[PDB]
Amino acid sequence: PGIVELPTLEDLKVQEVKVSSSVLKAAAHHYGAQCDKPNKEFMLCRWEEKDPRRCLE
Amino acid sequence: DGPEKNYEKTMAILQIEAEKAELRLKELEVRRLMRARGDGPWYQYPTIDKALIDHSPKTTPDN
Repeated sequence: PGIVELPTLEDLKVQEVKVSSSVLKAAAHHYGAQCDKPNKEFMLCRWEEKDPRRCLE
Repeated sequence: DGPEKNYEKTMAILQIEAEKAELRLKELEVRRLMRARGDGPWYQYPTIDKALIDHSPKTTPDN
């Protein structure tokens, strides 16, 4: 009953961080407060827009 | 007493019975009607109140 609209793989070819888990955890505290503004914007979108496809940008 | 008493009194008896008779016929029709459609005061079978809904943000965005 419709189309499950999915984004093309083009916009999914975004640079991904290549670091082991401990690297994230070690600098997690020094990462959260210093990159909060985009992090909050994305996760606000996740809870507000409620749809994964909306917060791709 | 005079026949007027019995005449008028029986007229009231007929008036009361007629209204009662037509009301019962209406009652069976309405009861049938609103049982089916359901858009009536009675026969409103219980549902779940919307108040018991947690609108607080969950731990997962997809909600």
